[PDB]
Amino acid sequence: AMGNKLFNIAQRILDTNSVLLTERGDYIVWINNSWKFNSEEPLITKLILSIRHQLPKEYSSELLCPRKRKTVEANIRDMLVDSVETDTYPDKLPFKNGVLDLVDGMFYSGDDAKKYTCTVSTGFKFDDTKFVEDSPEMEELMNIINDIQPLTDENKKNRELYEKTLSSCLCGATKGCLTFFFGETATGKSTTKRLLKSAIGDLFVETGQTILTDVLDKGPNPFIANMHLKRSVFCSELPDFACSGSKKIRSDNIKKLTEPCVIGRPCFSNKINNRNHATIIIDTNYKPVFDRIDNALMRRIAVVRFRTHFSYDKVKLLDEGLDGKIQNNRYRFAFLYLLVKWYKKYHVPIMKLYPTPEEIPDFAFYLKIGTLLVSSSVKHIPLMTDLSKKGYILYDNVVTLPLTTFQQKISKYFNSRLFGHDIESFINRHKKFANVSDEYLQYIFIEDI
Amino acid sequence: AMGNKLFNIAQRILDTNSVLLTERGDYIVWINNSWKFNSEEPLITKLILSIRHQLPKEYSSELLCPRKRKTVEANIRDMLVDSVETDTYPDKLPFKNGVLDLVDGMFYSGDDAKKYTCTVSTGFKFDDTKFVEDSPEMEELMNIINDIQPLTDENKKNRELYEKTLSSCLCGATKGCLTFFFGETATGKSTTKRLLKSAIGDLFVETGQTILTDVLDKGPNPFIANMHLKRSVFCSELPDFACSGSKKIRSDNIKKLTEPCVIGRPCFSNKINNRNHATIIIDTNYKPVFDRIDNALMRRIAVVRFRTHFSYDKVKLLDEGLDGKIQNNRYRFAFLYLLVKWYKKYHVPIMKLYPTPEEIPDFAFYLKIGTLLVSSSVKHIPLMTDLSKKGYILYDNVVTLPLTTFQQKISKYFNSRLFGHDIESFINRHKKFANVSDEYLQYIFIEDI
Amino acid sequence: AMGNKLFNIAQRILDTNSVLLTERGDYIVWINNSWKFNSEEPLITKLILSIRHQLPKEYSSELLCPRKRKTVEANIRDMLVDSVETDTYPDKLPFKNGVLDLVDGMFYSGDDAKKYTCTVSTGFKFDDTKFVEDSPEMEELMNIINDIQPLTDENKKNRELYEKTLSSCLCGATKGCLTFFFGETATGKSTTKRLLKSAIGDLFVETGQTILTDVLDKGPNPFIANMHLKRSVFCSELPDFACSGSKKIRSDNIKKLTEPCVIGRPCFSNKINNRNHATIIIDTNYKPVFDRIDNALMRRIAVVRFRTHFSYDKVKLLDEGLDGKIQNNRYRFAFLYLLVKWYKKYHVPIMKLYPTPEEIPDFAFYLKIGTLLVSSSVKHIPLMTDLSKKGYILYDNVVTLPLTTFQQKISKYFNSRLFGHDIESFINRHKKFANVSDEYLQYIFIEDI
Amino acid sequence: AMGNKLFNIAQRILDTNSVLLTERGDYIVWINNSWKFNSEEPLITKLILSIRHQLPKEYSSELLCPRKRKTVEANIRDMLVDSVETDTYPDKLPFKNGVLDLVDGMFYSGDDAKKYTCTVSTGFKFDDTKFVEDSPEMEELMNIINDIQPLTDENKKNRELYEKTLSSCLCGATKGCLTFFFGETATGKSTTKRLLKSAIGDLFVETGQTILTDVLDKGPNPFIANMHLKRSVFCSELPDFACSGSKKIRSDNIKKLTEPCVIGRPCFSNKINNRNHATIIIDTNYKPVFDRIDNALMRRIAVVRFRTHFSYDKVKLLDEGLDGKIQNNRYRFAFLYLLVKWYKKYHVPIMKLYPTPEEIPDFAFYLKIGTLLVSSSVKHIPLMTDLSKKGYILYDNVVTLPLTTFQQKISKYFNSRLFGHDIESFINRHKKFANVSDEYLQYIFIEDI
Repeated sequence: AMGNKLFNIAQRILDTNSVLLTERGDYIVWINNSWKFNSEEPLITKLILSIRHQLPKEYSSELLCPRKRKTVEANIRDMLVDSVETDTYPDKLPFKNGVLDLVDGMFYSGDDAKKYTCTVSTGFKFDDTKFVEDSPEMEELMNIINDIQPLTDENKKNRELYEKTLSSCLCGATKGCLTFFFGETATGKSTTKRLLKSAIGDLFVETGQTILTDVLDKGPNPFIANMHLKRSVFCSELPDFACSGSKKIRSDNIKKLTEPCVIGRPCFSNKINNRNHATIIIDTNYKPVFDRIDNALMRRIAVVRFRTHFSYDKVKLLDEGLDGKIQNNRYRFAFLYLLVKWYKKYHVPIMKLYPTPEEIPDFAFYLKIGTLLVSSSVKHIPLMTDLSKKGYILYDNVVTLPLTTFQQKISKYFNSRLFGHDIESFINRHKKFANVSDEYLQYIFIEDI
Repeated sequence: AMGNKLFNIAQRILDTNSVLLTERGDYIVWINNSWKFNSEEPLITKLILSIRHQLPKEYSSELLCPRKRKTVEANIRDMLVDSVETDTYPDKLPFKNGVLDLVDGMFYSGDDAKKYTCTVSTGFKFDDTKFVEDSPEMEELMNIINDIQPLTDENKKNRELYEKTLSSCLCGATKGCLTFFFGETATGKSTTKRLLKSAIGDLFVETGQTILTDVLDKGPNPFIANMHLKRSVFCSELPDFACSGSKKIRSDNIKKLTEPCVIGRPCFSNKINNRNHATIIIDTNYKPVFDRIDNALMRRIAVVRFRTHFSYDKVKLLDEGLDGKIQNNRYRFAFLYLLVKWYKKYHVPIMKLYPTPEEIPDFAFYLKIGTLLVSSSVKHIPLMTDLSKKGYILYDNVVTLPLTTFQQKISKYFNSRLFGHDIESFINRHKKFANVSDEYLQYIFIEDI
Repeated sequence: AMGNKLFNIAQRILDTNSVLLTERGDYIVWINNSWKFNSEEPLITKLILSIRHQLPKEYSSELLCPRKRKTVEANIRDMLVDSVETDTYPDKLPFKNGVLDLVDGMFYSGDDAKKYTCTVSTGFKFDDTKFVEDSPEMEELMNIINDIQPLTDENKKNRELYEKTLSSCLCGATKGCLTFFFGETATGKSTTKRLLKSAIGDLFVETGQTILTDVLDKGPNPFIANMHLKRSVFCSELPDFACSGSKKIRSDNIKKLTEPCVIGRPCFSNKINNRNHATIIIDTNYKPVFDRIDNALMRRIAVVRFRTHFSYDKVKLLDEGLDGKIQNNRYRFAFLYLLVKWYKKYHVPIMKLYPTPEEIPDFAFYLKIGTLLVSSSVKHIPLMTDLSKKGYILYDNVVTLPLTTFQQKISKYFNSRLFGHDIESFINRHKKFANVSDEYLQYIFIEDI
Repeated sequence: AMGNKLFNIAQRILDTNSVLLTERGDYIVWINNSWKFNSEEPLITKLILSIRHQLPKEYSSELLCPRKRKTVEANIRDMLVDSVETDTYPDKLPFKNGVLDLVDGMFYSGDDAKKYTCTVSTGFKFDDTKFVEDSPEMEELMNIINDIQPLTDENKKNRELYEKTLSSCLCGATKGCLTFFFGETATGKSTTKRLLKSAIGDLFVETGQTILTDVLDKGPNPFIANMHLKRSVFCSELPDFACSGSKKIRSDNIKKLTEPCVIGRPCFSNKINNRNHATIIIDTNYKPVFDRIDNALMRRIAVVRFRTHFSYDKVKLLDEGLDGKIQNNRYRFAFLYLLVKWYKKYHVPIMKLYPTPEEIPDFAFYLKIGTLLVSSSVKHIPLMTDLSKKGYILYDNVVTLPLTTFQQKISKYFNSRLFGHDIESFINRHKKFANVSDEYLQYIFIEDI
């Protein structure tokens, strides 16, 4: 003994596509020009109460009743079967008033933004009037950024990489190459972090050294749970790697947070499948030291140096009143305009994240090795005719070089006194013993091919 | 004071067999040509709302009411008594549009797929138009795979085993022999993993070294919980086994993940009985080192080597743009067609997984021992007439060989300098002491029978 | 089959804005001139029962029914969509009778206080009659405070900083500089803590050494959960830092509790985003010793010394009966008046928290270093023409000073015998090796520019 | 479609103030002359069913219905807004028949006790007939107590302190000074504990060494949760402090359980704010040894010695049948009368708890130090004219005494052989080094002022 019109109301509600079912089995609603979502309290009832006005008068009176409204909510829940995924596009930026595009830079609102289904938003209302380049705040922030990173040819590559990383912080896609902020304390890294956080609102997230030094997938992991559906990750607090007791940046962790779907359990929920749209920028004051080094990690890591102090490459005075404007979001829209311009300059139309392993001594050593230490293969076997008199003894049909000769030759190209531990670790990892003592390495110099 | 027609509606719904009760006490529904299932929210109400159209007009109006719909759902729950198990067949591949067969290669959809009850699906809609061999993507992917594994007689066995393992990744049956991917970094293992994951969608799963180096059944285990009802398991991140601190591949774990029903507790649920349909491929860069070695493990382990680098057996240049096509699923259906062809070539009509222990030095040593070190028995007792003058002293009615003689003879067939630790461990594990010092081993050479 | 007038009642209730939805997804109500809030039991029903009197007679009779009242509560929950944040203003002090302003010192009540949405309150009813300067309690408490901190020129800076910190305890904004209470046992720190707690009621909170010596974000953290939305944090029980086993004040923790939004998980709830409005005063009896020292921490730390004992700078007799008046809140409103006067004197109109690192020997050493040890840069490279004969050898295009020369010169300005460990730690942290032994530091004296 | 009279019934119920809302958000009821309270099951329905008799006949018939009774309960819950706190008075003792006053010694019952809102009760019905001094049980118990503590001038102070502590066990206020029971095994401490427990019923609580030797605020803490709203805490089982492995009585814990509101988390509930009305008596057999010693702790600790054994100051025979009478509560009301008389003698009208640190050798040493070792100050600087020739060298404008002179002088007043460890710890804690070796202490003898 119930009503029949309520199913028609539910069908009309589903016609507008104002409520969608996520791939995680959660229901989202489109209210106040924003895809609001809440797993704890279902927002379907609020959606119905909101959109009662967009329906004929014969239905709003029916929807005024909470019993009938819950009935319509149940009907909508039954009708939503296809678990349509959301947040597909990486080139759209959601706001509290709509969605701002990164391709053309135009801001959408209302039903134009409704075409996009964003799980989150920037956390503040968009303002085109404040989103203009012709403003004193824009010039002030441009000068501040140029102080942080000079527009000099010596810093040209570093400045360009810094701009590319800050622009990629906008993109809602998987990060292809981790980025590091190298320098000293208060060299511009913290100011950049604060400006980016103020610009992107709730999309920003900050964390410590846990994800870089500890195991991620072990029971609950609130850090990874919060990092999901984010736009940028800032990892500060890195320890003195030379000093004892400081954990290394685990390459397993780096390979873990470089995938579209990163595992990790949230708190009292099943959300292990996490979408990773965040540009992870690591704030540190020392040169990074890792546990495992290989070509994949060297292609996964970019380094942005900071060489300008504010009491290096340039020394200026401290601006104590700068932080107050950042906390008041004075340079929020100016920084957003700068980020949009950088995205248009670099990442439009294709996202690009190229590594800079040459900025790390360990990765530079490994690259200079891999260039001159190509691994032996079947194609290298016919080189024995010339390598027999060059010290290469053929062991197990592999061109093998004696350890003593390998060390005497690697001391010629690398500073053995500076690279002592690195050479020792490379030898201990990549050497093979003939019987007990005739230790050899299966790598051939270019000068011997 | 309720209705009587609702029970008739429930009986009609159960006539179509659109809702089934699993062996785990969970209810599945058949909506949108897919066996959708959800333990959190019962999908029976959605099933009724969907199939109201497949019923006379006198019943759809009744079903429009959520109260009566919940009543029908309760009736269906009461009527479902026989806990019919699902996912029986290993030769069927489920899709978002139906089920693709591996016997004939024909794709079923609609009620044809409804005959099959698949707990999961590949996670994407099937497309026969893209599932064709006559396509440029197929040729490109064939060339890429041939680069990863050449079609050479020297690599013929390795390539054939690699194809067999990738085809067995499709089969929804228990794995009979674990498979290893041996090589260096970025030798083709990661590309194969990405291609297989893109091809099989949600059926793919990836994990670390925990299941291979740690204890599985200890409280909650989300890894095993996710691995259930899967088609393939990829285990990357294996440590340098020669270096200290790196755990060994526990043979107990290997024997644990080689059964149709593998124990392991999920998170806040009772699903310890897990169906294992996954082909576990282990990505590593070193030769594996285990904790326990025996004939069962040697028959449980297959090794697929990778001998082609992309800057070995062949060295080529790097294709940086290859990963973008994989992430865009350009070679998804081409890889699926290749997998289907391999399954037809090898696993049709009978699944076969034969071990290759000869690719591991430890297993090769153990096999060469077991051939020449047959254990003494009652049948070997009458050999004493000839073995008394051959050094075999009869102890406890067992043909016993002195430890010194055993070592002096095992040094003849095995390189003692290379196999020092292996011989020492075998002696310490399989020797017996006569009184305190006349240590003997209960094994006889073939040259002495 | 329900009523239509109930939605009109809900609309009238929402017209008064007596119920708001927080950013945390929680509902607050305005009853008895106070923004009462409870996550466990929804107070909306109580709000409706209270404000039935502020509605026409045709609606109070409807609201007398708990069924209709729950219906109206559901309607209000549906109508509350915009998650309006609360506790914006830092210059307003909430009471059980209203809100007391810090700008003009006038107390608001009723609808005047309703304009302000305070999550918490001082926990006691305001009394303007007791909030007067012309009272014997005010003079007694002024004399007591002057005994605790004399109004002498030698103590002028310390007394002024103490007053500024106690006034900032009122402000509901983020703390910009941590404050320390240094002295001996019962030198006035405990009396100040008790007086401040009695003055500010529930806004006060006290904790131990856990947040200063341990990791905050690790699972549940009831300390941080209680510290949220607070006005002041008192950290007593600091250990003897010279003695072994005593943990150092972690600079990571200090940087953690200096942000408007501090992470940390509560008990069985999702409230990791915590608003930090608390002035953290650390009660200690020793000079602090930290794990990491830098300019940011030196700008984050202020020190208030206590130099007057009550049996230093002054010694008096003990007042045993003082604590009884504090526990009876005799000097509650007098201390509140003093705090308001201090806030008007210092923090009106702008909150200011300036560090005093010169009160810590470690920070004084670091400041005297950083003044005379400016780091080398590109601008310092052209100084080589004069620094070549001054001992500065150019290494890697950096002005480098030998370690022996650096030590022989740092012994001239700092007492090496007193600063032995500090100099050793600074050398071990900031030195670089040329090859193996020619250790250098990249810092230049002012006398050499 | 409900009734209107039910709200009138709820208003009449709230008129009697038979149900109150606690500060913890819990509801209490007044049934059977007792403020019964239960967080698990709301007792409001039972209260309504009980007080239906105190209402006109037109309302009891309405209240007979459980549906209408639950409706009235909901109305009462809505009407209870002001979270009135309970258990204010420290001078009232609750019983199962009412409340017994400590000021005049008169027992209240019915509505007279209803004026008082006690969270707990003594757990047994009061009996004025058994609450008389003229009874053989009173004389027997007086003789037993005099055996436990003689009425001798040598024991006069100890007996008086023991009586004061036992009387303060009645007071429902915060303890101002911790009390210790010192002696040997079965010297009267256990008998006193049993008698007090039998006298005060459920108000008594007993615990081990955890709260005195471990950290309180670490997750759940059922000990502190049970100790809340109690009248006395007995801590037995103290270990041999001289032996290794025995934890010290943490002064941090002592300062923690000496506040009206003591933190500590209960089990699966939010009751961290705990009211501490309990007199904590510590049962031990050794002299206490602490981790931190200062004037605050010396003023926080009282010691009651036991010097009469029952096979010291007196030795008698064992009364084996004494415990049976205690377990049968024969001396319950006699002990209650004795406690009331002691409260009238000492704590009426003002609660007093004065420390006795002279009973502990460590505290006696510290007091004798602090008398003769007044810390140097600015007022002590002008004493340099006479202290320059007395060995006091002026360092950093502080009167400093050499360590060798300090030791040679402290050996004159204290037995250095007995106080070796104490003097060593005091030196290691309170000394300062001039440069590396000229160690000094900033304390001046009285003989030098």
